[PDB]
Amino acid sequence: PDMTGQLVDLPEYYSWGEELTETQHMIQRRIMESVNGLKSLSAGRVVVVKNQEHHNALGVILQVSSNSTSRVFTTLVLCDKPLSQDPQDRGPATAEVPYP
Amino acid sequence: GGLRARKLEELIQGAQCVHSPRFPAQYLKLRERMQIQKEMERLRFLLSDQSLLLLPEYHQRVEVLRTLGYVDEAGTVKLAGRVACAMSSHELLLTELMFD
Amino acid sequence: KLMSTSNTWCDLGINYYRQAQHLAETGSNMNDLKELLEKSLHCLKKAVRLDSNNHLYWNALGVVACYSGIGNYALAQHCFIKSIQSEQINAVAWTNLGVLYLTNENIEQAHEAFKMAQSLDPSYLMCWIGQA
Repeated sequence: PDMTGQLVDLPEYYSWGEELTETQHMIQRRIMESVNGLKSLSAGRVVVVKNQEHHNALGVILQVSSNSTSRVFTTLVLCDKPLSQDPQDRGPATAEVPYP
Repeated sequence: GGLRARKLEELIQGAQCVHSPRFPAQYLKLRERMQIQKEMERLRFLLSDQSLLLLPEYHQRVEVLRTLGYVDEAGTVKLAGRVACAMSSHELLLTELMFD
Repeated sequence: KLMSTSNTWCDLGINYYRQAQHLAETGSNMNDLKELLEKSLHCLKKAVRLDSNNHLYWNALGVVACYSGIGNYALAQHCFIKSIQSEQINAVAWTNLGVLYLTNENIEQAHEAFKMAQSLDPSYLMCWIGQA
């Protein structure tokens, strides 16, 4: 490619985008790794859920299982009401870049 | 980590690539090249010598040998080394007793 | 005459060296054996140029070059160094440098050369005698 001009910072931006996520994941660990997170995680807690299903959809945890080893969260998460019933319409799309 | 994240977020919210015509293609191609280059780097390390668990202990042993007079710089055996070579047991102590 | 190889050239040079040595050692003459020594050098140099990657030929040239009748010490040092470079496991060449330095009042550096020689071969006689 040719990056002279409007694209000069194209590689460096990428690094800035990636490291934050790595840091965020580490920061995310420094959230669950703490004894205080293990105390806060209970009923009456709202969390932002990030997976393939929910993309930063707001959800509220109803309860945390007493067995704190396999912490499975029964959680109410908002998603679009499904106007379909067939998995065949789902297909791979453009990889969502982390934008500013 | 949080302060570096804050600075990266501040810089990212001013990026010039976000306004470029060719932001997705070049950027994804850079993603691909860096990922492949990184996997190559790890692969080369797996075939190298630093992977060896005991390499630092070998280095420390060579230093202990060279501090006594048994090995020249850059590892060539001296006369004391060849004496402790052809000895049954307690090579270091026995050759030290002999020289003393 | 009938099979021209390097080893025979080197051996012929050493033989001429021995003949000159015997003539001098009986005090029978001096300066009337010059042609014999030049012939020995000619043969040894021919052997070295025929195959210049053999420690033996360089070492033989060095020993002959420093004989009392020739007395060319610079060439001798050059030859011993080349012999050492050709094959690192070489007690003979190191001990020959030790002798060369020791006769020219250089006790320290000769001591170093002898030390290297015995480090490479603990049961070589000349290095131990030089140390004594």
